Amino acid sequence: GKAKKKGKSGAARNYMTRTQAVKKLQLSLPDFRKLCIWKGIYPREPRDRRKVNKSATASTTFYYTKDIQYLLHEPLLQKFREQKALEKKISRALGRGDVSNAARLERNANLPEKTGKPRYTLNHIIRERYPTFQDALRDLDDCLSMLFLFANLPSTTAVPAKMIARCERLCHEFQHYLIVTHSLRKSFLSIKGIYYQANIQGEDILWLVPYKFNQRIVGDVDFRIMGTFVEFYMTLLGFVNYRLYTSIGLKYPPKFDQVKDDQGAELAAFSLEGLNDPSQLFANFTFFLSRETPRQPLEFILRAFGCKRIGWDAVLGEGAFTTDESDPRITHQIIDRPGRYPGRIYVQPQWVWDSINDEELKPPELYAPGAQLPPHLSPF
Amino acid sequence: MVKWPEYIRLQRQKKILRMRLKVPPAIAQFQYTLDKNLAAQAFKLLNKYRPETKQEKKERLLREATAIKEVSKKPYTVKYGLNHVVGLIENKKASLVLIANDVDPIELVVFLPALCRKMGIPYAIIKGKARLGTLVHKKTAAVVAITEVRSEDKNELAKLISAVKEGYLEKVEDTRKRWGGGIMG
Amino acid sequence: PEDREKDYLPTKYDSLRKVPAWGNFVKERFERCMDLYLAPRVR
Amino acid sequence: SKAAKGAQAKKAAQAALKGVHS
Amino acid sequence: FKRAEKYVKEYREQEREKIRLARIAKQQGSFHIPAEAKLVFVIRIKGINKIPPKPRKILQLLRLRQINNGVFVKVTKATAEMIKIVEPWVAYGYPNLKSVRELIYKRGYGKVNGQRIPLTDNAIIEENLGKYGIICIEDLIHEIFTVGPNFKQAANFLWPFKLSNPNGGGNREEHINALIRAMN
Repeated sequence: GKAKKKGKSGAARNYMTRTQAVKKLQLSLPDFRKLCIWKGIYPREPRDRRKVNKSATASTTFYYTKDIQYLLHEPLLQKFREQKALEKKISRALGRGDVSNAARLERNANLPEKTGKPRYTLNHIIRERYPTFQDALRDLDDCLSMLFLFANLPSTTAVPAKMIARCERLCHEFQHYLIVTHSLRKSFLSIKGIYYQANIQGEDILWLVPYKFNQRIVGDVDFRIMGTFVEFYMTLLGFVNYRLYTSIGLKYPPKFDQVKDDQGAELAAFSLEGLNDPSQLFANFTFFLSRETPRQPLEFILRAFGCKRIGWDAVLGEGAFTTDESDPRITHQIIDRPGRYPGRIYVQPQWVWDSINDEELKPPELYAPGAQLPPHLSPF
Repeated sequence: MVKWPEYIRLQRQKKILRMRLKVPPAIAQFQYTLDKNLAAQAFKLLNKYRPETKQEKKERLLREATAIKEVSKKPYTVKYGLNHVVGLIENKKASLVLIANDVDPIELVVFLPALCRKMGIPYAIIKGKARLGTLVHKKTAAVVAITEVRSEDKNELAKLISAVKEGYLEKVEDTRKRWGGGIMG
Repeated sequence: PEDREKDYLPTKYDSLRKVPAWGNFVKERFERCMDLYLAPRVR
Repeated sequence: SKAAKGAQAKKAAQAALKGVHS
Repeated sequence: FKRAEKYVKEYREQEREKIRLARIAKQQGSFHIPAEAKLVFVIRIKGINKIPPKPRKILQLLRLRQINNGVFVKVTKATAEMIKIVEPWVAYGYPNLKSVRELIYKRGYGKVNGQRIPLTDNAIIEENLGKYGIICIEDLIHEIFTVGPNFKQAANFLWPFKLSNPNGGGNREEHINALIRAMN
């Protein structure tokens, strides 16, 4: 005969609200949001929000108790604490007039604007969250989508320029992996941009790139959680790239020189050396893309399926073939305009896209410039 | 009404007691402190002549060690430490003396203005022992002194000395002898 | 906006140079991010 | 008149001597 | 409240700028640069608070007033004299292809009817200009880089660029690329 209270037992132990979770974790709201954005804790639903707490509202969010218990027992809490202490030390050095001690403390801080590397060490969290590689590919879908957009996004205070350059370099190394291994299968372009579907180890990955254009970020957007997504997915894509390059035997990281990339090499800047149906499409043909065409996506598609020689204009980039139109070596030239060499064949990028989609070499006469183009299809 | 904590009340009542009693002249002279501009000029010179931190000292010593593995003049710094500065004043080596105004055992510095007056060294009372501390890379510093400098700013030091002896010493000259505080009125 | 069952309508274009870039891309992309971390998942 | 001028002069003197910040 | 040292500093800067302006106006404006017309990016930096009338007139003719504004400018004798007048406020030099390409792709806006829109469509820029030969954004990219007759209208069309403030990143010929690299 023991009297037990209804409030203290049942769903009250199982779910804890947001306010009590932050109070028990004893952190600030943005730092708790960073910890949840890294651990992947999602608020779920209780079966009865009435049985959790007495003062309850449907707008309020709950959390799993064992998720909070996992949240407490992390090495990153001590990292939050001594990094905030180091911010106190660098502010002390700035207020004390010691420039050299300030330089030493900011060297020790590893602050992610002069480096481009993620601020914290995220090896163990991504090890515990992803036990194997196909889950890493499944989240690499969204990770690589985020990174391609971010490489085409500008820089602000919350998103500096150096890790944007690292986004660019890492995405380009991934593209070099795809054009080496021919892992890309499907490519569909649109008013979003271009979606690409590639198979890796029997797993499909879909990822979207917008066009080379000014994107407005008007409205109410938070850029700090953007930066958290950034450093998370630099960690994931760097480790995925290293694993995949070790799987294929290619050395990582492959070298790139600053001179030709500062001349605009783009995909030709990175050199890859082998030791430390896709191939039959464009096996031995000659490709040139003109000054109007988007250079990055068609170069990605052409190199992805083993086309041997693709060239472009001198102002579109550096590190290509001869830019003269009078050269008789080029057979297909991609143009979209409102020369006329007889041996050279004038085609449009819709012809390239339908040849890639159908794998049946849709004809250049039906996709000739100066005429209304017959429609294509989305093969998904 | 509401109740204040005890140590806050002790702090404020120590304020009122130290400002509204009949303070002796040796302690009442410390309420007259340098202005903002003259303290800024003096701290510009003393920031030119700061000592080295631990990191710079070990870095320099490592440099000499590897230079020996593979010529100097006397260093000129701001002199600090109470007994050291008192010894410098007594031997007439100090050129300018800056005394903090909030030394909690104030006996450690009450004789210092009179000592500087007797030996003839120009002195000034500054706001903050923590300010003098930042200059010498310590938490606090009861007193600092400058004795001699490099050539390229000797004139500047001289002007600064003249500045205090025209800008602080004669404004203090009559009120350095009088008792302070009181509730007359 | 956001009153629609479907967020896109097809628009015919004659060339790739005629295709512009839709900028709310970033925001809707941004939208789905807090989806995966603030819209809870029900099995 | 004269009181306003005296108050402004005293405020300027306090700004010159003790500074403006805090 | 403003102190006397500010007044004397201000006067010293104004005086030094006055003698410097007299020196450049008296001396024949010939730079040590070949007579071929070049192209230089110009980004103006904070410096002297009070601007003399001839420098503010040249900066208005080169449309640089707001915070961290940049503009491409030709190099002939008159423009060399103009940029030599406003040297302490501006920093200039030869840009790179990736510099102008990335700078217009991240921050490229247009001016029409006295108002400033983002570059959203190529149809927008074609409605804005029409008939001088430009047909897309890559067109004004290689019009900016490769020299041609259509510099003036294209430069008048583009709003100048409001680059983000850096966190620590005379005349030089190649360090400007790292500057705009960190300015973006």
